[PDB]
Amino acid sequence: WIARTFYDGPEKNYEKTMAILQIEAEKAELRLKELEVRRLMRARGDGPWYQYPTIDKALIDHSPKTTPDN
Amino acid sequence: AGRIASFLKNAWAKEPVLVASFAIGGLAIILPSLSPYTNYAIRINRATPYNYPVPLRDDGNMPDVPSHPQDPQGPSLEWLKNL
Ligand SMILES: CCCCCCCCCCCCCCCCC[C@@H](O)O[C@H](CO[C@H](O)CCCCCCCCCCCCCCC)COP(=O)(O)OCC[N+](C)(C)C
Ligand SMILES: CCCCCCCC/C=C\CCCCCCCC(=O)O[C@H](COC(=O)CCCCCCC/C=C/CCCCCCCC)COP(=O)(O)OCCN
Repeated sequence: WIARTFYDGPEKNYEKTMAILQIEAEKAELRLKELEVRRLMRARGDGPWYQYPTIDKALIDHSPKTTPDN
Repeated sequence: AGRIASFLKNAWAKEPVLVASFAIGGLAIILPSLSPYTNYAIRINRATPYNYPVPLRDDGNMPDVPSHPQDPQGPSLEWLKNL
């Protein structure tokens, strides 16, 4: 009676643990990958992250400058 | 109207320097926006060549660009001369 009215079968907890473990393992591997990706992007700078500004080239004036040699 | 006239008459007495200064400053602010010779001054400033006019390479598709200064095509300064 107690088992019927207060508790559930082993399958529920078993498969819930399976799902929880799967989620947590994915989160762990995601964290490790994210750290490695950050290291690579900060080292090389070829990614979208850690992009530091440079001078905009639309500011350059391309016109004769009173002197042939610029 | 009447109060403004009274104020201006009371200030024109015993404070003529301030009245004159405010009138002159107000005129200096307002009048330039209405004068028709301001654009003439801008055009005169544009017509003053400080730099060498660098010629453009002819490519067979430049009819409005002169080949010689004596040519009719190109900007003129007859408006400047008549001024
Ligand atoms: C001899 C026979 C009796 C044996 C003794 C049994 C006495 C049991 C008392 C102790 C109970 C321990 C806790 C049990 C309940 C745990 C919480 C919850 O799980 O129980 C819910 C039920 O709890 C009850 O609704 C409430 C219990 C409250 C007991 C209070 C007792 C004392 C009250 C005294 C009041 C006196 C009147 C006021 C006087 C001033 C149903 O659970 P549920 O989420 O479905 O579980 C999922 C699995 N299912 C679907 C298969 C069930
Ligand atoms: C939009 C134009 C603005 C730019 C022009 C102004 C440039 C320079 C002028 C401003 C300088 C600073 C002015 C500071 C004002 C202080 C005046 C003041 O406090 O003096 C009062 C008195 O002066 C006044 O009444 C205050 C101003 C009075 C009005 C002055 C002219 C206001 C405008 C009049 C003309 C406006 C436009 C033209 C209208 C006329 C028709 C064309 C007290 O005098 P005290 O020496 O301390 O003691 C005397 C008593 N024992």
